[PDB]
Amino acid sequence: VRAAQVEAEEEGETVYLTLFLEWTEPKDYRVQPHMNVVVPEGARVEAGDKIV
Amino acid sequence: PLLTLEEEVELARKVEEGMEAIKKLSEITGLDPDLIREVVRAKILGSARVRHIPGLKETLDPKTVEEIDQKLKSLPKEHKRYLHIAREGEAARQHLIEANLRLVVSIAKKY
DNA sequence: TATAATGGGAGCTGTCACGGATG
Repeated sequence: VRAAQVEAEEEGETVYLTLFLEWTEPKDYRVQPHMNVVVPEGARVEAGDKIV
Repeated sequence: PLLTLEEEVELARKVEEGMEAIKKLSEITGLDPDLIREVVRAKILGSARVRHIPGLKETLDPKTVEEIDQKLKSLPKEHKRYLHIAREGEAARQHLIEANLRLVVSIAKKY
């Protein structure tokens, strides 16, 4: 995970950090011999796009 | 070499989708589907084999196959994708036959 | 027309001369 921007507020002897984070999470998919991958290596897919 | 199940399914799928693409190309061009299949087959096999086909109304010579390949090349992207699919389908049909040529021997030895 | 099937199988037993191939 990486922090794009950082907003801070001072209150008392503490700082409250509002972080605009950006990160990626994996979800594995199993492919069977009757299935074929219709997507190249490292391509971008949206919601609804077909992968296999 | 013999095919693994995956290679077999992939070749068969490419062949079927290539036939579908030839049908779609006949829909688009208005030409005869057999002429289109023959042109794709000629281009995949090369100029080593170019002969007249009985059912075809036109004598299939390299000049006419070049004319028809140019009529196919002058297509939009979402249309020429069908020509690409057809070419790869014929290329897959070739290897699908060549892979299972052993089965024919194993069957014909008994006749 | 649809389970899967993926490389064969005999062979069976001269005697000489000649011209060409190879080694």
